[PDB]
Amino acid sequence: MSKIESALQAAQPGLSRLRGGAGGMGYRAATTQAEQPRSSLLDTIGRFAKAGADM
Amino acid sequence: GQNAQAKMIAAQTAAGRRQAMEIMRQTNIQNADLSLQARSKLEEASAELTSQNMQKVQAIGSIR
Repeated sequence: MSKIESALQAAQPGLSRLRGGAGGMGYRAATTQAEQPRSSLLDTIGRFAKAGADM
Repeated sequence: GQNAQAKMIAAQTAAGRRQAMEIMRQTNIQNADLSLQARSKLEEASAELTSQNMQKVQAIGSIR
C-alpha cells in the first residue's frame, strides 16, 4: 500500500538515463561513394570502338 | 604516301586513347583524395564531438 520514498530523497537508480564519459562517437558511415556508372559505361563504349570499330 | 597517312592517324588513335586513359587516371585519383579528405573530416568531427562530450561531463555534473 505505502511507497518507499528514500529513492526519491536520492537519485533513484536505473530510471531514465545515466551518463559516463562516452566519447569518440564518430557519427555514421557514408552513403556509398561517388558512383561512376556513367563514366564506366562511356569508357566501355570507347574501348569497344577503339578495338573493333577502329580497324 | 598512304602508309605515312596511316601512321599519322594511328598516332591520333594513340594520342586520344592515352589522353582518355589519363583523363580517367587523373579523375579517379582526385576522387580518392576527396574520399580521404572526407574521412579526415569525419575524424575531426569525432574529435570535436568528444570534446563536447567531456565538457558535458563537467557541466551536467555541476547541475547534479
